[PDB]
Amino acid sequence: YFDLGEIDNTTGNWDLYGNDDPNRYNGFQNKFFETFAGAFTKRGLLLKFLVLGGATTIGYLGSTSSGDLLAIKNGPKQAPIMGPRGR
Amino acid sequence: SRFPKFSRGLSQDPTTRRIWFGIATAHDFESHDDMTEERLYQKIFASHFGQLAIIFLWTSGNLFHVAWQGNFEAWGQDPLHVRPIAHAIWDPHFGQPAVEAFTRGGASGPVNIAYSGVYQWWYTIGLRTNQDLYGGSIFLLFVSALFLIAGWLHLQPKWKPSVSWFKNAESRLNHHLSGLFGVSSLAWTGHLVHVAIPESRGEHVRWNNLLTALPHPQGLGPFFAGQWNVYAQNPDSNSHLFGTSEGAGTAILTFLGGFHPQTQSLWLTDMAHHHLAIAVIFIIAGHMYRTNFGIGHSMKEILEAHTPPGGRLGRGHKGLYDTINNSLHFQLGLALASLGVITSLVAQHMYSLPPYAFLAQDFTTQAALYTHHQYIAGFIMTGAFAHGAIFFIRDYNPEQNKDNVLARMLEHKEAIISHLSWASLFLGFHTLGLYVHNDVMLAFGTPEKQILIEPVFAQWIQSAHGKALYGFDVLLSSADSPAFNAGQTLWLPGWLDAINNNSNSLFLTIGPGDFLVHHAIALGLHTTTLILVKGALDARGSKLMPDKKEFGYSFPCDGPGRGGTCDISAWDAFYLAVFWMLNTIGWVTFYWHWKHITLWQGNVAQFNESSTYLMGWLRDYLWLNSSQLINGYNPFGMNSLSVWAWMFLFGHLVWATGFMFLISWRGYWQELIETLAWAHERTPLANLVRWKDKPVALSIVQARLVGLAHFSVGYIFTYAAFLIASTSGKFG
Amino acid sequence: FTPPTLNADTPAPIFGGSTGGLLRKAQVEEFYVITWESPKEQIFEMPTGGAAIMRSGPNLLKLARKEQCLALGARLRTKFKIQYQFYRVFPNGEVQYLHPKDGVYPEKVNAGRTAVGVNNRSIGQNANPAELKFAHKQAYDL
Amino acid sequence: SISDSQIIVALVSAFITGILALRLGKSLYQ
Amino acid sequence: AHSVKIYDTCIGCTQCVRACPTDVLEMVPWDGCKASQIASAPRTEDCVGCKRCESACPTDFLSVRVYLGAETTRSMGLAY
Amino acid sequence: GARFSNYEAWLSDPTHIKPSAQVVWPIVGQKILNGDVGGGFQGIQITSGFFQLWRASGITSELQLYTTAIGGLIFAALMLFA
Amino acid sequence: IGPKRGSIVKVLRRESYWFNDTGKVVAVDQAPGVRYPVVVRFDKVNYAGVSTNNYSPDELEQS
Amino acid sequence: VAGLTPCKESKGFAKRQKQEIKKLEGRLKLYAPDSAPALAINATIEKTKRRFEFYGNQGLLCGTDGLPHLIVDGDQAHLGEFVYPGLVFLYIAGWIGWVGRAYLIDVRTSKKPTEKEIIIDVPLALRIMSKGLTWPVAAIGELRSGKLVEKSSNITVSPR
Ligand code: CLA
Ligand SMILES: CC1=C(/C=C/C(C)=C/C=C/C(C)=C/C=C/C=C(C)/C=C/C=C(C)/C=C/C2=C(C)CCCC2(C)C)C(C)(C)CCC1
Ligand code: SF4
Ligand code: SF4
Ligand code: SF4
Repeated sequence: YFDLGEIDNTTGNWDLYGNDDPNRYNGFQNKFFETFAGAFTKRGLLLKFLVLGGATTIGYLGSTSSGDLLAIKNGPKQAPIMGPRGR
Repeated sequence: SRFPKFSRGLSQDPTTRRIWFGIATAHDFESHDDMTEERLYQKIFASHFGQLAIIFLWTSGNLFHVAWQGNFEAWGQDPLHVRPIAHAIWDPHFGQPAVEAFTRGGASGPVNIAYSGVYQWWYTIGLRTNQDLYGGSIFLLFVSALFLIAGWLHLQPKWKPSVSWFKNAESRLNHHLSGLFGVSSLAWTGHLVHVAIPESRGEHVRWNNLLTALPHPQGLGPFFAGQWNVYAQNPDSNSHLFGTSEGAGTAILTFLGGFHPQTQSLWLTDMAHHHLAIAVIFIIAGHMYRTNFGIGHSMKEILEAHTPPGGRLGRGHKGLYDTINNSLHFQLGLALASLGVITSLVAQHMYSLPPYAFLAQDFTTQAALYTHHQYIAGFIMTGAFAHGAIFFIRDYNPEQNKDNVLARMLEHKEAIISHLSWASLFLGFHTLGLYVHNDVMLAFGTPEKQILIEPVFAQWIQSAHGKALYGFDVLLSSADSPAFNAGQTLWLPGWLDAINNNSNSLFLTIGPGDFLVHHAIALGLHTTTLILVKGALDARGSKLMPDKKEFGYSFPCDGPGRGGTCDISAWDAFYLAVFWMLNTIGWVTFYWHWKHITLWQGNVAQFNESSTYLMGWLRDYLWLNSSQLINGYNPFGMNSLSVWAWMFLFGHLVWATGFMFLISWRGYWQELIETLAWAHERTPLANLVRWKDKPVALSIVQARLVGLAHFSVGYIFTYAAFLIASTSGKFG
Repeated sequence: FTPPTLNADTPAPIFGGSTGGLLRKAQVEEFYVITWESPKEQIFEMPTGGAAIMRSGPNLLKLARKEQCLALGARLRTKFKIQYQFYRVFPNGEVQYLHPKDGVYPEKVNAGRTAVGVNNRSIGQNANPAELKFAHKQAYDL
Repeated sequence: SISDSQIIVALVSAFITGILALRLGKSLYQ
Repeated sequence: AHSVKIYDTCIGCTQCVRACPTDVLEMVPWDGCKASQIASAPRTEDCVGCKRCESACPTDFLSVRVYLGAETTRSMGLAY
Repeated sequence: GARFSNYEAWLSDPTHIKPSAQVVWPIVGQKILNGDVGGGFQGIQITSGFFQLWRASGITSELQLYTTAIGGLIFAALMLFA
Repeated sequence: IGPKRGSIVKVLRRESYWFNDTGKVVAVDQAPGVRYPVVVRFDKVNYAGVSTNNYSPDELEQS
Repeated sequence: VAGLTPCKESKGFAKRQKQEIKKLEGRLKLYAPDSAPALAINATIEKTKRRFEFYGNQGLLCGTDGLPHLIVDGDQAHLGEFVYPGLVFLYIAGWIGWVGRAYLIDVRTSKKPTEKEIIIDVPLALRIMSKGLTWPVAAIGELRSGKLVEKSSNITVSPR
């Protein structure tokens, strides 16, 4: 099955599950998402505030956590276990 | 020009191998494209500076964690009953039993107990408070910063040194022996005398009172007047407590020998004299070669003139100076051979002659510190031999080395490989047959039918050292020898008291099990030397494949033809001998840890009856000491060894995971990844995601390396865990 | 020798479909088309895996690798007395004829082809790598 | 025990050292 | 990609070409053997590197020799 | 089972005597492997289940085991002949 | 050319399996331009299983 | 020698003789005194008592474990531990090495030398297995005459 007039159809370049419908939403739903997700578009810009915002948000709740929230900030609550040879 | 940019041939690779090999060919600077001599030596020089900066930024963080999260002052008050704290633990995955169980040493939270012997070291050297360790950490931050500045500086074109400066071996040896080994051991001596001896005697000598605290009652008067014995006049007595002024002496350079009776460790006055001796002899030995002033040696004419006239060595060492000086792999192999033989001399002389205060009493720290330098030394020695193989492929010129000793090694290389093979086979049949025989006799109810051989040669050497246990009475154990009478007023009153003690590890009482495992050790060194000498001397070629040099060093194979050429390369002999160093040092540290784990709790008869047969090794060492290892966490609860119980199981994962790369080979996984690539390319919603690197299986050399590294990580983690959990949970 | 032109009108062997066929390397990098003339309707083993009924006339088969064309081609040169040729097809539309280059198979010698990659020395007279340090040339290409 | 301000001195001097490590890694690249 | 080199020890036995699965080797005329032909590798960029030619070469030591160098999508044997 | 076992002793009471059907030769210390399996017998305790199989077959004496052994030898000669 | 047909020669070729080995000459090619005319048969095979190899007269001596 | 008491006067070696018969005597308590398995344990006890009376009479050295240790240095008291059975061994091992070497020379000068190693010629083998009795006089005799070793010009050597 080789054609020499359509090179994509004879090699497997098929949109197997694609659709050519232009739109199925309405204008009210579409204008809401592009307004809110307009500052999240650029890859270089989005990678900057996700690293800087992600480093702050793990250091905040890592430090403001309580004893019941995380056991490493609870500390010891009993007498320490003495090892052998008096150590 | 993609990653990797140093090799053009890997940048056009459209697969994942380009990502992999660029990590692994990253430091092989001479195999790079468009690559010259000057760039080679300058990149190696700046990589040395980065290595120095990493070492000093490592020590800075190992000092900062002791000064910050460790109880160095509390360990200084009582070094016998306080566990040394490495650093604090902040793990979000701990429950309350793990926080409550890892809180040791009187800390405020979960901490890690330091088994690196840094507390014993910093105590003996003079560091007492956390502020001194913090100042040392800031100082070594500055030193690593200076080495980063110097590494950046020598890559700048104004300060680039030429290859003729790099290949100046005479000036490098003179300033290494004079400066690196002489003025640093004389600097040391100035520390040990100014700081460490008065801190052992209670006097607080720091930088503020360096010029006022006189190290001797008459300082620098008897030094320049010749009467040096004033510096050995009043030594520390046997009633001296370490760090306190009571019971102390005034002499800074003694020659007592033996051990401090309270710490079971070497005397700081002896180590100060030791460093003044390996400082005078290294500054004097550093005035040997000719650099700029007419006097000295040319090592080329030393090697040219050292030819035996009978022709038994051929041309002798003619042409070897240019052979070492042009080949960086020869110098690196020589440096790693010497470094392995001295990292193993480090390991053998810090357990038997403990150099740091209260290091002999801390048992698991001593066990870690022996296993550390015996594994780092069994990877440094194998790197030496591997670099001999890389020298023989990419750096050995047979025209320049014409009938010298190095060419004559290739002339009789089958004799060396066959006689290492005979020695390895001899040691293997004999050691395995005697252990299996002793196993059969303990199995058959008759312990008396064992072939037990008393190691009378090494026992004769111990009696030559002064051990009166065996009663040989030849020299230093008999009073009629001239060596004893030359030593009995000078160093032997300390040495004989240290060696006739049976609680220390100085020249332990050896038996038939020690004989048998020393032949296991000789088997391990001989077979590792067999594979490595075989790789180094069949590096250029062999009778199966004569053009191994033209295929590089680490090539996979040569195809299924001519019978089959799997693991034919010299890298594959290095690969097969990493298993042999792991087995060798496993036998060595098994013998160390079981000879000491029976010494420390007293019953040396358990080792004397059980080490002669391998069921004693399996049952009384591998099974008996692992009682509190694998009970580090239970269904009932978890102990403080739980991290050592996970790291033990973790080792059994990674080691066994290496088997996946060492048994299963490439084309199975290549067809598997072909099916996976079809599955990703046909799955709806996932076909949209593409790869840029074509998914391939791990290549053959990479497979052997990944399985070898997994084998090594599992092997070092299974034993680091077992060894630091079967001595630190059952102290003694 | 004038190279044969790919007709792109000869039909395919009767094949039920395989999952070993053309992946996305055909779509973006290359794929290989092998064309051969058949005596009759036979059954051959597909190099992607499976069996197909080959036609009674000329046949066209699309393959992904050059090794699949020789594995098929040596199969229908020994089991069948069928002369074959294959091509290399790129996604831009260029068809690169590959084998046999002179029209006669490379096992048989032709006077038109020239010696390339041939060394006048042996393996034992190859130079050592120590005397060829830091050069583009290696021990075998000179 | 060391103080709070000494941790600030160590973290700046490590960040200065981290810059000088970054400067050598740029020069080792070139 | 891979560099396949033919040396002058070849006897023109043709079995290196017959063992080749990616059509790298061809037999060119020569004057150094009884068969009056030597192998050559014009399509060495199509070489997978399998060394089937080295397995089929009866000359000791080998006349065809494959050196595994830079590996591309030809010499990796991929279909994706 | 016929000659080197305690099958009659095990068959008298099998809850206390272990099944054993292999006697070793007293040569090199391996005679400790002839353990106390019960019934006044020394030998390797077998785990192959032949004793319970012969109890399920109704075998009461070792003469029946010897007859089955020589019959199996006859059938082995028949398989070699075939 | 060649030493002799049916003679015993020793191989001086370094990369051969039969280096310093006794071999029997079975054929010498007298055609000019042949680099390795002397065909030497050996009692032992190599790893490829063959015993027939072609050597130049410069790589052989009579023994 | 080497801090080891002799086994005839070793209290630990006599302790192991006492606790080995006592282990075997307790094995004898659950058998009839005239039974067949009791004769094997009674032969085991007499084999044990013969063994301990043989080890003490040969001047063996016993350590603190009560076990006989071998001195392999070459002591005049201890020749039968290593030196005497080592010379007995090396004579037998050199017998194996001399009749296997002389068989290969005898089959290398044959019509089909490889069929005489899978199928070993027993009349050729047994006529030199007798000849391996006097092998130190034939190995050093071949060493002095130069027939033991081969010159390196006739030895297959892998290239450098
Ligand atoms: C007196 C002058 C002087 C001194 C101090 C040095 C100093 C040094 N040079 Mg240098 N060199 C000099 C002049 C000098 N050189 C001259 C004139 C030449 C010109 C030809 C060279 C050319 C040269 C080259 C080209 C290279 C060096 C390198 C080095 C370093 C060696 C590696 C290292 O740090 O290991 C430290 C080693 C020691 C301190 C010796 C220890 C010895 C053994 C192994 C240990 C024994 C110690 C003891 C037991 C351990 C106890 C400590 C323990 C408690 C922790 C070191 C900083 C290399 C480097 O790293 O570059 C940055 C390098 O590439 N130099
Ligand atoms: C291959 C190769 C290589 C390498 C090799 C190696 C790695 C080796 C090793 C080797 C080794 C690693 C060795 C070591 C040695 C040592 C020794 C040899 C020692 C000795 C000692 C002595 C002799 C001393 C003496 C004494 C004593 C004993 C006692 C008393 C004291 C005294 C001091 C007197 C290289 C790189 C070069 C390159 C080329 C090739
Ligand atoms: S690819 Fe693997 S199996 Fe094949 S020859 Fe190379 S190492 Fe051996
Ligand atoms: S390696 Fe394989 S594809 Fe390449 S020339 Fe040899 S046989 Fe042909
Ligand atoms: S297989 Fe070897 S000998 Fe035969 S034609 Fe090819 S290169 Fe020449």
